[PDB]
Amino acid sequence: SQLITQRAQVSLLIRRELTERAKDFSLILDDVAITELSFSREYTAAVEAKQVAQQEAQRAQFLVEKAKQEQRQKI
Amino acid sequence: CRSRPRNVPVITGSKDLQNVNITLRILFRPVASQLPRIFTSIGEDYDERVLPSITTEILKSVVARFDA
Repeated sequence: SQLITQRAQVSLLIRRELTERAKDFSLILDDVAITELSFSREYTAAVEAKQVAQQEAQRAQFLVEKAKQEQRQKI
Repeated sequence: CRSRPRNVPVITGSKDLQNVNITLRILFRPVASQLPRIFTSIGEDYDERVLPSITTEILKSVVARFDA
């Protein structure tokens, strides 16, 4: 998770480490990119399922409120 | 020495770990006087090599501190 978020300094450290490991091959370097960081499926599905429960039980609260209108209409 | 654009997508992680897809648009150009050195150190195709590193790293950096 922090490999995602703190990727700024993760990339900085990886840059330093590869610069120190790669200076031995008679080549000169200027810049290096770390672009992507992905995970298989479950993180996004779980996030969206949590939002599913959030808005779905908001819908349940509105079913509940129509049940209130029911109390009275049916009174 | 004319100008040239670039774009960089990033699957960054917002503070709450929401993996947010965010793309950044970045322009550039090479300085006239120091075109010699920019060519010694990289070559003819200098920009393609350098453009996206800083951008992706910094989209991650910024969005990590900021919520979805």
